[PDB]
Amino acid sequence: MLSDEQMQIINSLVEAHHKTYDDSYSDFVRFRPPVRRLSMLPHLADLVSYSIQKVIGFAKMIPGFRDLTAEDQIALLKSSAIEIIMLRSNQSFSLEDMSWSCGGPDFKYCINDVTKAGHTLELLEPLVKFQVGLKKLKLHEEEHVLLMAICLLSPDRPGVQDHVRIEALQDRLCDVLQAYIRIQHPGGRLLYAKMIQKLADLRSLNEEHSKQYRSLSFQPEHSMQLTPLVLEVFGSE
Amino acid sequence: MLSDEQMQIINSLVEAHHKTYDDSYSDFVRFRPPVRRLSMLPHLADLVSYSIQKVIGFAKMIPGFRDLTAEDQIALLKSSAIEIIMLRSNQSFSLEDMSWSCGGPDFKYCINDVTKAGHTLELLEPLVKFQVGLKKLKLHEEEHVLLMAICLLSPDRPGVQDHVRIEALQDRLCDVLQAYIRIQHPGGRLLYAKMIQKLADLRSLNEEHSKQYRSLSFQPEHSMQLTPLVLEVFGSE
Amino acid sequence: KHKILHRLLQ
Amino acid sequence: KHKILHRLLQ
Ligand SMILES: CC1[C@H](O)CC(=C/C=C2\CCC[C@@]3(C)[C@H]2CCCC[C@H]3[C@H](C)CCCC(C)(C)O)C[C@H]1O
Ligand SMILES: CC1[C@H](O)CC(=C/C=C2\CCC[C@@]3(C)[C@H]2CCCC[C@H]3[C@H](C)CCCC(C)(C)O)C[C@H]1O
Repeated sequence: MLSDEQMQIINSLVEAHHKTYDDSYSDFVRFRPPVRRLSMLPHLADLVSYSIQKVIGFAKMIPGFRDLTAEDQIALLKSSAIEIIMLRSNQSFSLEDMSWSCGGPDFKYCINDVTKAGHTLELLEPLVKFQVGLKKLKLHEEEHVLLMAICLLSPDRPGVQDHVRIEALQDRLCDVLQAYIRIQHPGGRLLYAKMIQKLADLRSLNEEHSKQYRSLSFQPEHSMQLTPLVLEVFGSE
Repeated sequence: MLSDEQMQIINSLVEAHHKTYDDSYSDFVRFRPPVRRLSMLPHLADLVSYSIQKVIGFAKMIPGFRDLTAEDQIALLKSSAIEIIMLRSNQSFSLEDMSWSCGGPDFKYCINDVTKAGHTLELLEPLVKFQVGLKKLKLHEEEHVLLMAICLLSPDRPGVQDHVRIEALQDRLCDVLQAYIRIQHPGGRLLYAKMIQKLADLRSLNEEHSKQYRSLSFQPEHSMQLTPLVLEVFGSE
Repeated sequence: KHKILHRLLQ
Repeated sequence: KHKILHRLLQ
């Protein structure tokens, strides 16, 4: 049996996700349209920028994240943003297509769309693979949400200062996830391990993205196409 | 009778305008769509950003602008960009509507559209008035192009260094314009004066815009919506 | 340093 | 200082 405050953490985390996840993908009509040079860079730059603001809204509602000093909140967001975006994007990923179906027909990004945004297959191979791995875990909503919160509250990120306080939070998060799986997820004897390995894979994707982004942002004809928030979060300042 | 090199300057300037003015306004479908908060800020930010790249392409083809040191070319563009955009936008302005008709129906910006982009009527009044003034001058293509080149080559802008070299160019430009009007524009006895007064009005619009932009860019929820080139050109660096 | 993030984080 | 303008100006 799960605890009362353990249940409170799941309830507040699920709600945070519902407030920051638009199941209708309707704000996508407000981005710069897809094209198919780097034809898909503008639309996917706007996608990432949009998603960063959702990830900040989610983080602001994680219990206790708000109580960290503003520096630490920046250091965690600056380094985990891309990982939480890869994490939440599983919701729109489909094993049936091997693409991300975000509502309408023009907002379905398969693998060839994403190469036209300036990224090579040495990022997209590990990325698509990661998504079918995470999709095969058939995670409950409660687990998908907890995994994002635990990826955010990692002390071992560049620039964090209160390693101890952030570590408390993250451990409080994995107690809940271990209890939840063990008590509410039949056949999850190995699932929590499979999820921690997913965080490991995410770190590897972060590196690959950070390398390919560095190349994309040192040529101004491309960084031009990026948004100010994307430049800020992925900038090295 | 106009001179040979005078005619060469008009020919090369008209061509520069044709290479950097899309009479089909077709790249407007590639901007963030209009909405009607600051609903029109994204689309009009993308409009200005687009136009800045056209103004740079035009400048790069003004005879002798290319031969200025890279600093001076930046100082002229950073201060005159908005004036050349107000100047070229006369082409899409219509006395019949009092709006800017840029091809399709959603790219027709009347005065209420432009207030939803974070600007007050103390900029839009002098702006719309300016446009019907410039529109009533029925300028030849040759004159409209020369006026942009003369607004660009003004030495009295912040940060210019070779005041003498830039002043040579600008005077070479007004000799052509005075000769052209006097020789090819029937009933232009007063027209060149009316055009120099238009440059004066442009300086006043520049100030008003620079004041309202400063307010818009000190609040990050709005500067966020701007593009990197717009931040750079209108930034104070 | 980080103008936008500071805003978004209230 | 002015990364984009330098590019656009070749
Ligand atoms: C809610 C909403 C929906 O579920 C759909 C989502 C999908 C997210 C995806 C799949 C498509 C590819 C990108 C966008 C990827 C998420 C980030 C990794 C790769 C992406 C690409 C290469 C960006 C390059 C831009 C940059 C310059 C920053 O490198 C985002 C999610 O927030
Ligand atoms: C080729 C093409 C076409 O002819 C149409 C053109 C029209 C230009 C106009 C009319 C509509 C209003 C704006 C966009 C104005 C030109 C610039 C002054 C006011 C504009 C607005 C307030 C921007 C605020 C954005 C900022 C944050 C920079 O302040 C641009 C021209 O390049």
